[PDB]
Amino acid sequence: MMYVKLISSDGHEFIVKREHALTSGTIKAMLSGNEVNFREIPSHVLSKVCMYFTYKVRYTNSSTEIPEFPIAPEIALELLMAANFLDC
Amino acid sequence: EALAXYIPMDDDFQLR
Amino acid sequence: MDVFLMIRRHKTTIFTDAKESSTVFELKRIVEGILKRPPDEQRLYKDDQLLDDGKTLGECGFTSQTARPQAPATVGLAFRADDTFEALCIEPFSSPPELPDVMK
Amino acid sequence: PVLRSVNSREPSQVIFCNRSPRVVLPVWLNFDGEPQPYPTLPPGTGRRIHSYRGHLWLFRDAGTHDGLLVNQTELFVPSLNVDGQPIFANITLPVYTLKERCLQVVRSLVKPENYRRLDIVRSLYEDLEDHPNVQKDLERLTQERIA
Repeated sequence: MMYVKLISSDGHEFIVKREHALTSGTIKAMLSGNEVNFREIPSHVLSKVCMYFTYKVRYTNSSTEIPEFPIAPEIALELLMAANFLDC
Repeated sequence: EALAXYIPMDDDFQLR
Repeated sequence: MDVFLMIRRHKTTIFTDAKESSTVFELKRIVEGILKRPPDEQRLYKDDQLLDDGKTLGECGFTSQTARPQAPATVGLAFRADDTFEALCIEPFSSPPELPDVMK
Repeated sequence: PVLRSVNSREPSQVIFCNRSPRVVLPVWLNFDGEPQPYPTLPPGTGRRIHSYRGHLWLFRDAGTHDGLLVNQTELFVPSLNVDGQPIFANITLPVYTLKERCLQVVRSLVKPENYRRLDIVRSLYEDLEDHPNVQKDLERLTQERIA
């Protein structure tokens, strides 16, 4: 099982399955040819992005009830910019 | 001639 | 079903998933593959409770309904040393800024 | 139009099941392909419907018009009931892109007149403004269908 390590602005390290990380168009293109610096994304945002990767892989092409992806109002603007940047 | 959908007077029910 | 987890130590967080029926020991094997410490050098926690190697994740309280992809359950991780004790320590994430006036 | 109900006049019992956390608006495409609203469904509720074979339905969040799926696809068409059994229309959330999901939340909190007061990259203003629209969705589905 291949994992990749994503680094946030505050030095938090997030280790996720490589297949899940390819949910990000940005990460997919970078690794289409591991440690990746995302020092512009704070840890409270990058943690939510990684949860999104898991959610996307689990529920895409699923026939079961899909739960809402929860976003707190106070993280919404930064998460929006990270999603735009990461293309997911 | 044209017959549109309609909802019979019944109670809704709860899921799960 | 699977349980979705965040295994956290200091400033490291591993996102992984495992079967509810799999053991704490099997979860340590996943951690060993990633962080290169063997199971007999790992301590896994649910909150402040040390998890017994032989129990399943379901038996430890991690169930599919409460350990979901979009809201994973946290497992604390500490490593052993030859002559010191490492206190379980998970560094918190950053805090968001104040919600803008137009969103209040 | 390409997307329209057929006036079959052949009854088909349907059960709308809202397996989403949203208030769901069922939208019937009439015989000229024009979208018509039907009574909304609260989250986690089901309702029996007297529909007709070959009628076309889509489902939206009632307040925002965010897209929803029905039996994992975009449109639902009743067929003839086999052995008196109703056809189920299981309505669910799709997996939205993270971007679209963030846009939903921001739109839910901010009046449109205040979008451009937000401290975000400029390209996102137009994205916030381009809210979901059933007519545009029907144009999109129509072109996909033709291909």
